[PDB]
Amino acid sequence: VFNATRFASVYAWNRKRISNCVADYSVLYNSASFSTFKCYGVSPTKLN
Amino acid sequence: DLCFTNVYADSFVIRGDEVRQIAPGQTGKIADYNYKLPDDFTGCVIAWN
Repeated sequence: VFNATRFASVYAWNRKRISNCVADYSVLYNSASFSTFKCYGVSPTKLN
Repeated sequence: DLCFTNVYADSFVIRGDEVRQIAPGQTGKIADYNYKLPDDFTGCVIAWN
């Protein structure tokens, strides 16, 4: 999803379903590649 | 109009976009690893280019 070569337009935004896997969110929230990382109803650290 | 027992002037330099991280209850590189304000901070934050 994040490393996809080309992205969709906002009006026809793509949706990917995630299921049956282990999500290591550190890989995301510890990366310095994102300008905005805003989490609602959850705290990023707790995601793990 | 106010008195206080002590004042602490904590001085440092950051880049513009990180100024928002110098505030109570913020997250990010600065707020996490460099300088963290308490949730009950009582004071002023001054920044200029």
